[PDB]
Amino acid sequence: VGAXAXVXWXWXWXWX
Amino acid sequence: VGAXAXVXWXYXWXWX
Repeated sequence: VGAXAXVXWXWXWXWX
Repeated sequence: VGAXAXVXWXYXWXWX
């Protein structure tokens, strides 16, 4: 269902 | 900046 796996790209928010 | 890196989790949207 949909594509790839997950929701978004990476893990979190920003570049921390 | 922020937490982790990128946006959300994993890569894509769903489970293809």
